[PDB]
Amino acid sequence: TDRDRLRPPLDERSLRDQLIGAGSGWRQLDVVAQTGSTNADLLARAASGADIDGVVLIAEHQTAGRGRHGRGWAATARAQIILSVGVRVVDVPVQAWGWLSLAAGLAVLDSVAPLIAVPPAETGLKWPNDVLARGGKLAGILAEVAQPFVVLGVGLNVTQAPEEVDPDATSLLDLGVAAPDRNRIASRLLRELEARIIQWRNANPQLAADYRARSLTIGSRVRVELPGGQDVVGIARDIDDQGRLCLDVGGRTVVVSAGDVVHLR
Ligand SMILES: Nc1ncnc2c1ncn2[C@@H]1O[C@H](CNS(=O)(=O)NC(=O)CCCC[C@@H]2SC[C@@H]3NC(=O)N[C@@H]32)[C@@H](O)[C@H]1O
Repeated sequence: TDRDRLRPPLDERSLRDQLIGAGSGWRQLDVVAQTGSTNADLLARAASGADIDGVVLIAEHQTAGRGRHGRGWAATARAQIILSVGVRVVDVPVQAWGWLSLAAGLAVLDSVAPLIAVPPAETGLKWPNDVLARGGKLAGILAEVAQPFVVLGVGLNVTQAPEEVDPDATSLLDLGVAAPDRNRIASRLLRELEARIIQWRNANPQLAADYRARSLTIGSRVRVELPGGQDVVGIARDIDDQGRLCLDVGGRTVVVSAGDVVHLR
């Protein structure tokens, strides 16, 4: 109840003023009070012929959020930054589209990293889509492919309490950021995201380099829970040029395109 006082609404006009115009690649930005899924919404626009490249959709509340692999995403009003953007990807080799998702998490991380007084342990990126802080899930990323576009979705916990959404979640407020400004964070996030998308489109090596620098997974003992229910235990060593996780399994290399990572002691 007290957190409500820490959840003023977004300022759509201000965001537009900042993010659309010379020097910026964003073409459209809308804030909606409520929707089922911002990712579904942008996919639907594309499916009816809309050019969603550089289109931004932000929702104050999201009632039927989607996670990876048919899972859900929970939210309460004004507690998160919940957005999707459209990205034209057909100009880029299909084998590289996996990196777009990794780039998105990096952008989210960089957009909020400096708000924390001192970064707790286990703060960075968990492959393939998690921004972690103090071991808690601060943000989740969902990339959905609908050539010629990919729709990139971000759910970032700003003041969202774990008790409201998920026991393994955290938020900026729960990390000690007393009065996070969603307007400022949203603007920084989208600016970081534009830069990373440009880097990705041009195969800039700095993208992979910066991702590696923030990886909590690389070098860690991991259990990876594969689509279909199988588990593989090993040590994460690298991310390949397709954005796939490379594991060391007793001296053998196992490359995973999708899975849920658990960092082990
Ligand atoms: N708020 C939360 N914070 C942290 N963890 C959560 C939350 N809610 C659920 N979980 C857990 O996280 C698991 C899911 N983890 S995944 O790794 O499978 N999937 C994700 O994290 C992608 C989330 C994308 C959400 C963005 S938003 C705007 C856009 N439009 C959409 O509809 N989607 C995107 C769930 O099973 C829960 O256990």
